[PDB]
Amino acid sequence: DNVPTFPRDYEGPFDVTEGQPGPRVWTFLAHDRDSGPNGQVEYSVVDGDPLGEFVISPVEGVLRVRKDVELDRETIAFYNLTICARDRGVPPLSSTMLVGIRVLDINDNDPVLLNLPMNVTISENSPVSSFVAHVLASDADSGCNALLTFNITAGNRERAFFINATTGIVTVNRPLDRERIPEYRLTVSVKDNPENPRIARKDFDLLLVSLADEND
Ligand SMILES: [Ca+2]
Ligand SMILES: [Ca+2]
Ligand SMILES: [Ca+2]
Ligand SMILES: [Ca+2]
Ligand SMILES: [Ca+2]
Ligand SMILES: [Ca+2]
Ligand SMILES: [K+]
Repeated sequence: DNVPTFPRDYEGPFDVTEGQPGPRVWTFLAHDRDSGPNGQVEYSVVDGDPLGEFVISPVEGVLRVRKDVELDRETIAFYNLTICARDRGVPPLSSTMLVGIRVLDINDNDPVLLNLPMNVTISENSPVSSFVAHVLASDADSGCNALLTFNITAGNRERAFFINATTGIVTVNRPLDRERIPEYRLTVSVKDNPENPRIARKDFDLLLVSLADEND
């Protein structure tokens, strides 16, 4: 009896995308040129799959995510599957290899504003470029799917404020007068920036800017 041997001890990474129902990954074969039962190789996933999401077809050697099962990067981002090939000799001989599965991200999580709504109070005489607020956000995705962009979508009368798209820092953009406009109800919007902007997700909320009185 000869042991069934795999070409490589590790093969990877194999890209599988989250949200994708039961996809094939790849075929994995052990070499074993014995006769009869000493060369009947059976395959199985023996470690690394704690939620039961994967299976290898016992004769063909095709690893897949199970039928009707979708992977999720936010619960598990990577898998190290131990594959076993065992013959039907006595004793049964066996070998194992490792398969790395990288779970590729989709944009399946909205950004969230962390510190809005907020009410800020500034001098009516605050000069252009003065600090108003620092808007903050998080996103559970990775890569471009969690890269966040800010902008003011409503209530920014006579272009009176500016927000840096990258940082989320709101500053004064024009001169202000309390006797013209005492209060600004700004709608600040944070969005992610996926490859395809048709699936971009957002969060909106109020930044209220109230001007304190001064001389004239
Ligand atoms: Ca064998
Ligand atoms: Ca997910
Ligand atoms: Ca996202
Ligand atoms: Ca995701
Ligand atoms: Ca004034
Ligand atoms: Ca005044
Ligand atoms: K929200």
